Amino acid sequence: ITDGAAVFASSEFNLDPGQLVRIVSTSEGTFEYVGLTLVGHRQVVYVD
Amino acid sequence: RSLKEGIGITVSDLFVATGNGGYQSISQWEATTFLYETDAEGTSIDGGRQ
Repeated sequence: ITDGAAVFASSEFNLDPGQLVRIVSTSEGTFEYVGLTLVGHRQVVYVD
Repeated sequence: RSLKEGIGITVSDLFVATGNGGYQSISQWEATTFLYETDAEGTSIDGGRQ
């Protein structure tokens, strides 16, 4: 994160049921509001 | 029975000729099988029938 902007950098990795995704801030930060939204891909499946 | 050994880079092949005629291609008329080599972290490298 820099100047209120950010850059993403990472590889891919599969996520499975039960797994827990975590995020932490290494250093203290102050602001009014920050919004972070990721993206995933899931296979469409019908159910009952 | 030309044969590969030790997964070397060179692939097994057969080229046969007489004094006059040129060498014939054998793999050109074979049920060759490739693989779907991928850099993806989730491997889907199938053995697609070439």
